[PDB]
Amino acid sequence: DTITLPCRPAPPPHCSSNITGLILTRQGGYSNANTVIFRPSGGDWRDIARCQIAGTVVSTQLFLNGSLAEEEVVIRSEDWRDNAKSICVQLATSVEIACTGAGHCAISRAKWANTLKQIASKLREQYGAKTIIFKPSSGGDPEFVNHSFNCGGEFFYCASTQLFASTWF
Amino acid sequence: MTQSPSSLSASVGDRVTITCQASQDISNYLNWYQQKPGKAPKLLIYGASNLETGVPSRFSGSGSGTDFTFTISSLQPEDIATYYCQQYEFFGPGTKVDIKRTVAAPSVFIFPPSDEQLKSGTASVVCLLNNFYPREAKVQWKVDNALQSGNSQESVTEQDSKDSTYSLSSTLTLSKADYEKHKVYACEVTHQGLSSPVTKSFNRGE
Amino acid sequence: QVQLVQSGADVKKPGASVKVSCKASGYTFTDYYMHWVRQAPGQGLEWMGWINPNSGGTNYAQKFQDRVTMTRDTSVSTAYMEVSGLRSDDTAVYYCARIKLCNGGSCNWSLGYWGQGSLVTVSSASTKGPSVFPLAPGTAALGCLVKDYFPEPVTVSWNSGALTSGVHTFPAVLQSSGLYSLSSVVTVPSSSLGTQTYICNVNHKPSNTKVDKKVEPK
Ligand SMILES: *[C@@H]1O[C@H](CO)[C@@H](O)[C@H](O)[C@H]1NC(C)=O
Ligand SMILES: *[C@@H]1O[C@H](CO)[C@@H](O)[C@H](O)[C@H]1NC(C)=O
Repeated sequence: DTITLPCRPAPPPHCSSNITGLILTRQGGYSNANTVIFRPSGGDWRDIARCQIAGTVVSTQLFLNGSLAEEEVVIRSEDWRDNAKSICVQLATSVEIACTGAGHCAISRAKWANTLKQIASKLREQYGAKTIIFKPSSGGDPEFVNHSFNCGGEFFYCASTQLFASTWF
Repeated sequence: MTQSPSSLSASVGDRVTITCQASQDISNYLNWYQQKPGKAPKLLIYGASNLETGVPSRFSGSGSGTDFTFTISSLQPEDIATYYCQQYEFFGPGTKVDIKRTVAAPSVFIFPPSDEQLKSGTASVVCLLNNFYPREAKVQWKVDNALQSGNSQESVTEQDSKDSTYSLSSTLTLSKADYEKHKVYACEVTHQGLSSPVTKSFNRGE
Repeated sequence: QVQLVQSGADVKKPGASVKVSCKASGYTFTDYYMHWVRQAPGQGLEWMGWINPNSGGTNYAQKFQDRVTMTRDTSVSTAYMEVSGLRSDDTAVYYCARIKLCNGGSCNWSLGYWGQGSLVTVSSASTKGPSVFPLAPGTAALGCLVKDYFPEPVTVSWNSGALTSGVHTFPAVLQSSGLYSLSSVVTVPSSSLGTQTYICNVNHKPSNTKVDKKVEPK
């Protein structure tokens, strides 16, 4: 019913936001299968900055309280062929993220599964009739391997491995 | 991706053309590398047509979309290397470019086993072929006028970057006991530059 | 000024792991991603992945996913690449490389700078230092036979590098017993025999041995 994100420290309820987009990295190399793998961005604050779709919330991996697209999900990249270029996703409908104040945040599983379906449909326009698989972050530093965000003078780190574990046709 | 040809030989001053094909329209985002034996690949061309800083003008590249070309206008002997095209993470199989030149006969040397190696129970007999062309040569080991086959190993150097020749070594390995049971040790060489075979021999114990 | 200095050669057991380092100098380490590319003996080039030194993020080729770990140390501007579960087909030279800005933006994968490469051999054989024997001699040929060592490579110099012209160091051959062997020869004027001393310096870093071998006539 919901997807849970373990956070540290514990974000209070007034930190609840609307997910308005995210930023991805396409996995490189030969595929030996008709699939394309996407993970949270392996970049840094510059990939997020060139997205130009954030609002007033400093965050990695997911964009909170930002601006939404006007018609449908829009994906933008410098070079789609370049795996070292991050894929910026701007949603048309926001997805509520609610944190309980006890140390975890929750996202509707039906709403997120609807959102990834729209994203996977948009990536297939750029990469063809291939299976779209999202996987967790490949690794990195805490504030970038986790969905981290600022709220009320404090910086929180939320693991997102439950948001990126699905296969779509 | 794909590269054509897989290998080619050319004379000094010749025009060399190498073709690389991409599966998708990459515009001009193509790079070309030169890899000399024993060292890291070296970027020569970027952006399909741009030359890297310091690269001589005999190198150039062209193409756009899927079909690209790499061109050495006048081949020099230091240009012997394997050439790779590259788009993003994907490298082509490489084209190996070597040089054809005039026929050069091999100077042959034979080396008996050192008495120091005989203490370990083994004897190595060495036959040297220095600075020849073409690569094709045949080295036969003859012990008491008997052709040996199956107990020798050859090693050839990469083509010399100055004079475009090759060197070859063939090592016959026998046991010390087997070594003292024969007298005459010889290696006979057959090469295009030798009107007749050359045989370098020694007598054990001399 | 820009250089990438990698770690030496290494031998590892099948199924084990190996960790390769690559230290950067001459530029700001965090301004360029680090790429890793390998080359099997006599074969082409294969990219394994990159690492962002600002964030630690990585992107591996699917062929190496869940098998290779890339990390960095900014304080000494060094990148690391650890490959586990090694198989015989992992024997290769492992390169670190970074790009040079394209002037116009088409060179996000133009590796203009490479390290010297790290030869990693995957076998169960024991590291073994070489034995060094002389190949005793108007041109005369002489040389040194370097036999029974493992793994590769062995480096050869003559007269501490003062003798380079006429020097031919042959590629090593794997003998039937599973050990490596090579020869290094030099052609010199026959008049110099007895007057000029000829010494071949054999180095085999994997077993940490240096041999200074003077070759004399019989
Ligand atoms: C998300 O957006 C809706 C629509 O404006 C709004 O009613 C709701 O309060 C927002 N939720 C959060 C947590 O900001
Ligand atoms: C998002 O907006 C809501 C309502 O405007 C606010 O309460 C919440 O704190 C915001 N999120 C963050 C992370 O500041």
